[PDB]
Amino acid sequence: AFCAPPAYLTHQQKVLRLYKRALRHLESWCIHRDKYRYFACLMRARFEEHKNEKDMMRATQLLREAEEEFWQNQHPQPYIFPDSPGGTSFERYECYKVPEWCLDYWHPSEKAMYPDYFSKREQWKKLRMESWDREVKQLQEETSPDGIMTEALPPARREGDLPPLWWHIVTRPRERPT
Amino acid sequence: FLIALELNNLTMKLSMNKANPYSSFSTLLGFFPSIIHRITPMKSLNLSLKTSLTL
Amino acid sequence: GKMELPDYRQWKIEGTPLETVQKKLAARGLRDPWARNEAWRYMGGFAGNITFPSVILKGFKWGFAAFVVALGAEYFLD
Amino acid sequence: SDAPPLTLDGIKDRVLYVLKLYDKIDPEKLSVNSHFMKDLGLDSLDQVEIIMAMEDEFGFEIPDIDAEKLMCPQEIVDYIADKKDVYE
Amino acid sequence: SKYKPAPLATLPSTLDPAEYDVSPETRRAQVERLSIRARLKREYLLQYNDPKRVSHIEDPALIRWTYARSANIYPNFRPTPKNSLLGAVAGFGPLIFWYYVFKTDRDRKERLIQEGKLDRKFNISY
Amino acid sequence: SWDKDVYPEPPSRTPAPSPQTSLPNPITYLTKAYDLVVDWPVTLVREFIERQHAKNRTYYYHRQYRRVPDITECKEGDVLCIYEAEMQWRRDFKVDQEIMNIIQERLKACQQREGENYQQNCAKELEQFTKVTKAYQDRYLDLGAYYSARKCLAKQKQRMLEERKAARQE
Amino acid sequence: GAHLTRRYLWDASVEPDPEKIPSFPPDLGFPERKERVMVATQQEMMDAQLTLQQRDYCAHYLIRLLKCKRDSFPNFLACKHEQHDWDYCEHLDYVKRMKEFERERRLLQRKKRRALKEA
Amino acid sequence: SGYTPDEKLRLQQLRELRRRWLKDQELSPREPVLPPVFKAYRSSLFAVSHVLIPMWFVHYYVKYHMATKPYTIVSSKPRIFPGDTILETGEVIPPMRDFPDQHH
Amino acid sequence: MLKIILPSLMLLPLTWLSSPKKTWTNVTSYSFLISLTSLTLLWQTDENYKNFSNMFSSDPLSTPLIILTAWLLPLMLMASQNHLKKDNNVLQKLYISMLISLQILLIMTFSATELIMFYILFEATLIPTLIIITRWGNQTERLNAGIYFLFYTLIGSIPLLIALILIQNHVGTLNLMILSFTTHTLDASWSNNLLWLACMMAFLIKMPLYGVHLWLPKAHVEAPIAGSMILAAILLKLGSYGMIRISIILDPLTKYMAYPFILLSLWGMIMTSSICLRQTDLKSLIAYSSVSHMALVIASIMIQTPWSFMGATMLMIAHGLTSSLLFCLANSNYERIHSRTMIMARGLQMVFPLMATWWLMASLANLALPPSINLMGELFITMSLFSWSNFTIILMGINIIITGMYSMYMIITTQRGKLTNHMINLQPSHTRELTLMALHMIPLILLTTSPKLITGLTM
Amino acid sequence: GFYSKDLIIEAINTCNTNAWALLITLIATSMTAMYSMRIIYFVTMTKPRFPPLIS
Amino acid sequence: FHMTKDMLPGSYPRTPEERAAAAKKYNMRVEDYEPYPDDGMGYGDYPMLPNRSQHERDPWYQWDHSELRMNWGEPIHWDLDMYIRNRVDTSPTPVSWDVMCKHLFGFVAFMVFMFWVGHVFPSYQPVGPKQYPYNNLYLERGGDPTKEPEPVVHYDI
Amino acid sequence: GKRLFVVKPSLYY
Amino acid sequence: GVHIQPRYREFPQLTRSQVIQGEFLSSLMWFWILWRFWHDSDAVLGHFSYPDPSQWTDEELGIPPD
Ligand SMILES: CCCCCCCCCCCCO[C@@H]1O[C@H](CO)[C@@H](O[C@H]2O[C@H](CO)[C@@H](O)[C@H](O)[C@H]2O)[C@H](O)[C@H]1O
Ligand SMILES: CCCCCCCCCCCCO[C@@H]1O[C@H](CO)[C@@H](O[C@H]2O[C@H](CO)[C@@H](O)[C@H](O)[C@H]2O)[C@H](O)[C@H]1O
Ligand SMILES: *C(=O)CCCCCCCCCCCCC
Repeated sequence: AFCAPPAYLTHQQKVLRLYKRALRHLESWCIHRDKYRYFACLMRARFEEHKNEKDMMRATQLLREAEEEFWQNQHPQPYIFPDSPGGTSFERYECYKVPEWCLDYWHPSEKAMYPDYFSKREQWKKLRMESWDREVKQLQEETSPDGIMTEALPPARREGDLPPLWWHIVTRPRERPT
Repeated sequence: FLIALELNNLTMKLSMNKANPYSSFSTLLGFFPSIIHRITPMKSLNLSLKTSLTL
Repeated sequence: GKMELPDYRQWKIEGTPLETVQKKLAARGLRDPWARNEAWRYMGGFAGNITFPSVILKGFKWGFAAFVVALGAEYFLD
Repeated sequence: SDAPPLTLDGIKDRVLYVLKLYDKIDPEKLSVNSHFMKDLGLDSLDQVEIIMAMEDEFGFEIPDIDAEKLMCPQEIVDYIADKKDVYE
Repeated sequence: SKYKPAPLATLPSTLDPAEYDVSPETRRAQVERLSIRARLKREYLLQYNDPKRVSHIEDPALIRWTYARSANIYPNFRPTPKNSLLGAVAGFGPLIFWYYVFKTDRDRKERLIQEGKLDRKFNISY
Repeated sequence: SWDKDVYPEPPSRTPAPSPQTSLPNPITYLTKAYDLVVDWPVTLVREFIERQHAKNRTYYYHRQYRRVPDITECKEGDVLCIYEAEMQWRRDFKVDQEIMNIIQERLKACQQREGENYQQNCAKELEQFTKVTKAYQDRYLDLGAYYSARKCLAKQKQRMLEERKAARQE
Repeated sequence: GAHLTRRYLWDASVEPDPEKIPSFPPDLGFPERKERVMVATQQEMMDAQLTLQQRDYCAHYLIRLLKCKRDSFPNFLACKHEQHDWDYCEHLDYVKRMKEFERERRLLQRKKRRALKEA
Repeated sequence: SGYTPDEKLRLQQLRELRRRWLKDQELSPREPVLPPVFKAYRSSLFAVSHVLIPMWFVHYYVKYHMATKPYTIVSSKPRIFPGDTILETGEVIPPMRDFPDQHH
Repeated sequence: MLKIILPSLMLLPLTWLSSPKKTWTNVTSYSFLISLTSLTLLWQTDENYKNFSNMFSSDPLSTPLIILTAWLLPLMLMASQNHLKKDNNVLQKLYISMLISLQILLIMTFSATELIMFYILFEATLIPTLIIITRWGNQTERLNAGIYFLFYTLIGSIPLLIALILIQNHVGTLNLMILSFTTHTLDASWSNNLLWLACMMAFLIKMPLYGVHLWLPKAHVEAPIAGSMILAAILLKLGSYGMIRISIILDPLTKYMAYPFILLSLWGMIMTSSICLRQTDLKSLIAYSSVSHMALVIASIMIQTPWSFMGATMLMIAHGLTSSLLFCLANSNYERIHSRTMIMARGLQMVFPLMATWWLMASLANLALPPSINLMGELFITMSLFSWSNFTIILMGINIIITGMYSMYMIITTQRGKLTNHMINLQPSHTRELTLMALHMIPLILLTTSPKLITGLTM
Repeated sequence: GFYSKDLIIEAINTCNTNAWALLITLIATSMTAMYSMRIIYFVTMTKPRFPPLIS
Repeated sequence: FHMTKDMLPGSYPRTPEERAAAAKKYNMRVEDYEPYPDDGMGYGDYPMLPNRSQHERDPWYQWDHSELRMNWGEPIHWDLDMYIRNRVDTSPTPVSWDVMCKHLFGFVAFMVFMFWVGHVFPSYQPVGPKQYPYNNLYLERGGDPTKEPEPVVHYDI
Repeated sequence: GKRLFVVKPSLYY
Repeated sequence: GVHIQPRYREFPQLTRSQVIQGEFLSSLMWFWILWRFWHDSDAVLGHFSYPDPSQWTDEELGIPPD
């Protein structure tokens, strides 16, 4: 969620993702921890026996056959962590994640109930306004010549500079907002 | 109770469970949602756009 | 305050079902390096066995005790 | 609800706690900055299980794209702290 | 074994032969696609984080989609034998079918009333 | 009150009671508490209100309409005569609607009153509802949204001519 | 029961049709068969507000059970005997209906026997 | 592999800012600045306001606006058994016959 | 009626002789007071309808339509103020005068006793309506919308004019009361069948009937909000009101002449309601929803039963308040982000909790939640159509399912889900905007309390 | 549950009824005990399977 | 306005230079871009995108249009509103679409067939019909008191 | 125990 | 609300109340089941004897001899 994906997954990335899925669906079948631990070790041994395959073309074929095997032995209803995509609590608190720019419409009688909070908020707004022009210039300066581009953003190189495009990350609502 | 109590104890033996077609029916709710909730809204929503509105 | 975690050196799989799993794995040349991470689930207050009769018959003893006292009343009020 | 809020020191203790129960790591040479591959000599398959043990410990998932970059216990601690809005 | 895709149950990526292709022609396409996405993402974020923005962010893709599904329809319509046959059947077909359902039913109901074998017992409101 | 002739109610027949058990009946005591705490203060408020009403006694009257010539006695195109006849017919049609409502009200009250005996003890109310419904259908069924005295008369004459034809063939 | 696996999975001519009972004339085999007696009058059942399902040949025992329940209120456990009396009467009525089913099953057996001799 | 040295640096700078923003979300002691009998009695006073007083209004409506109009409150008839006495008239219902008794 | 019409005419000098800072406060306040006076028409203690003079009358059909017309004028003024606040003073006064002109014309239209008077006022309304759409609409398609609206009406209205002249030449009058009493059966000739269509088409185009409805989605998407309010609430009801007045002289040909129009309406109401499931433009969605509702009005007037006329009268009033409310609700988001695309603004319940409540009630009204007058009208229409032919319930049943689907679809899409948080210009709801919603919804609830007032002529 | 369910099972056994309906109603009644045991076995019995921080 | 005619959907692209201009309009690659077949059904040059619901978009990526799981600027599928996550799902299932349809309608057909079997082979108890007094309660069931009923007599067995 | 600011829309209006 | 302290990887400390109340209700269930089964056993095992049709004499059923 924090890192953007690359253009393509390397062969190693695809194998390690199948390994994590395979164990997790095994855990859903086994349920009991002792049974899962037994079969988790048997599962690792199968990934190890072909760890040092240097053919590549055979390694890619071994990945194909494992993925086909995974789909047939897939658990129909795998365990999902409650806050994960498809979990029971997924997006449960989105109706409470009010963006910070809503406070700009608060009435003065509303703001007067938090005199200290709205003084600090002014400092964060002043900090944001001063840094913007430098942030834009840095991204313009650091553009590569060849068109190949990615979603990764640079850090602040100089001193007193903030990393470009930080406001929507730093000031985002809390996971448990209220 | 005895049948279920027996079948549940067999879940502790170190033998891997497989997905027989009868359990998949039970787990996926006879596939009634996985079919009806896809085909029916798709056909009716497609007609609303392609035929009623556009044609 | 600050939660203090139990000493990690106590989580040993000796005597637990996870030891039986280690025997079976050792036959084919494997061992589970995470077995101690699970050992807390099998020892301490979580050690034991929960039989289905014990869950169903919870409260049977004093339910049956009160049953004969109440039966004693009915064989005396009459 | 009844669970206490997480803390930076509390997350660190439980992250090192889980690693101390991993037989492929000697507890004595483990520090927050121990690189799993270089300093500790673990392969990539091992790092998948370390993350899977972290998710079980804290009861939340780490997406694969983010999990593949966590190569020392301090990275794990930092990730959990930013996910759960821990700040002190 | 084997999974057979359907339009409403598609093929997983892991089972897709085109996901395991590493030819430099494909990898160049994949890199080119990400460059488009990354440039679009940068343009969006510069607008999004700009502290002088006073209004919402205009979305040219959404305007194109809503335009394509309304004003652009008729200029790009061509009467063809398939259009014409479909239009006539969809437009008039149901009208004719329902005419005979109601006409046939109402003719029978009147036929029974004239000759007394329609049981109107307590029906006083209509 | 109301007219016991328009809205008839059978006399009540409530048993003794004859309690066997020695336990106290909670409904009996709750009713006594209710009759003191609730019923008694409410009656005093009502009696005060009724005393005020008698000091300002006013009256109102039910309006009487003299009969006017029927649509049968109107020359066609005579709008002045048609209007009065048509307005008379609308007044009668409305009163017929309320007569239907009274008969259905008796039927519903009797069914509830008879309970498990309704299939036997509602025979007279069910027959009156059947007769009065037949008569209603003959006057008004199939006139349509533009119902009127002229259409009602045309409907009657059409029925009379058919009755006459059937009788003549006999 | 056994009666179902005989009507099916076997011949049916000797097994009763549950809707066509009693098929044979009532006097057949009984010289002066007595009509069933009904204790409760039509007025009594009407006044007790018995439902038509409840107005059978045991209604007199039902009427005391209802009478006892009203008098024994709020003690709702005091009608055990009257409930037992009503249940038992309904039990005998049910057995009576079991006798009728058995009577027809035997008469159809006799019909099959005496028809075989005829031809 | 792990974070590039640039990714490590960026996450550190955002981490410093985010943790300062989250610290700033805490309220001070005075915030929010808001401008300014036994048990069972609380059960008693609720009863008067939310049972007694509404019951006076409901009873008034039922007694003097519903019970004064035909067929607005229609009850089924009470059960009359052999041997009862009817208060309105005084008649006694004749007893039932004899069965004669039976034993289980 | 003169004690209602004359004060309405005095709103025009009041608009033009007021100071720039007092115009809105003045005209709105007296417009409310004129709505109060129109309630005098509800004082009906007998079954003789009010004939004030040879020229103006009022009966249980026109009285609700006159009062609803009078109520809409203040509501339209409040709706218009915010988007006119950049126009200069004379342009604001010109706009108000157009709104008053419709109010005057429509009140006279519903109280006219003579059919050519009805026709002249019926046609006069096009002028202020066209001016509002084309001078103050926002997009370049407002000019095409003006052409469709004007000429769909006019092509149908010319045959109506011929039929009215023809009836008058034959009878000697177009007075409605005399036409009612002296009506005689028509012969079922080809000439009389063309007479039936000439009398009906203009009213059917105005409803609009399915097939000739394309002018209405165009007119709503392009009109300003006060134009949408009057068009959906009152102007469509001229067709239904016209059909009820004139069908008294068309018997018995409506028994067979109605079949193609019952079929178009009963099938058409499914086509237009199903369009609402896949409509990207919120105003267009509400507009197609109206076509579906007015299809029911067409069907029930065509079958000419006491229940069908009563269900149509209730639905006419209920739809008038409900659809006007929905246009106002949609316009409040548009005035903030200046788009009608439904899927653009999302999760708005997060930031406009009370406006979301108004959204929910408008949506619940629209899908006919009992005991609302919305449901009451649709229910009695369903009962009358079932009597006409028991198979009508199949098409009714489909439309009821689809109406719930799109009504809740609009709420879920716009009010729920995650907030589209790039929209930092989502200013809090105006007091005026929240007041406007309440002025729609309180009468709907009050009319649900006392539904005798909108039963029409047959009950 | 006994004071209603037992009478229901009595009534179905002793009435003129579709025989497939009778059978699957009894099969579903034993299946009720089975999924009740599923909750009891996996929730109340067996060993802990929840995260280690217990609050 | 911002949308000039060169930025809005147009007619079907007839030349490879028009295909390239259209792909640039929709933020696509010329190799990826393809319009709908020229049928005169109003699609013009709008891109014909793959028929996958938004359920299949990566649920961990931080989409600009979060709920839609779309990024800002990328071309929108023609049937997006049919494919939103509240509506039609096309995502892969653990069991083949054909197998689910066979099992579901196999189960339904079997049960319907065999309710019919239970209808022609009912279950009943070996008991005679229930008996009621007074000509089978002729008066209580609503029978006309005047007309004498047909007598119904029950015996003691 | 720490109390945190809860961001809300302007409910004054 | 008693503010139980959280525990890590160990069985927690149970208050007396939740143990006693949990034990009382379980006991109440078993007292009722036994007390009822003592007094109303026929409701589970049946009360009236089910007759055997075959042992009804032909004289009871009025079967005339063939
Ligand atoms: C529910 C409402 C029903 C709507 C109508 C449904 C029926 C639709 C089918 C109509 C069939 C006639 O279809 C007809 O096809 C021809 C084929 O070129 C079109 O013809 C088109 O090209 C020709 C050249 O050849 C031009 O002269 C013409 O102006 C142009 O439209 C006609 O304009 C169209 O009218
Ligand atoms: C006429 C109605 C009669 C109602 C009867 C109500 C009886 C009430 C009895 C309350 C019992 C409380 O007594 C309780 O006994 C149980 C024994 O189960 C003890 O419990 C202890 O032993 C039991 C074994 O039985 C273990 O399962 C349990 O883990 C342990 O804590 C509790 O520590 C004690 O508190
Ligand atoms: C014959 O009497 C038909 C009644 C239906 C029988 C269905 C099966 C009931 C199962 C009883 C359990 C058996 C225990 C020995």
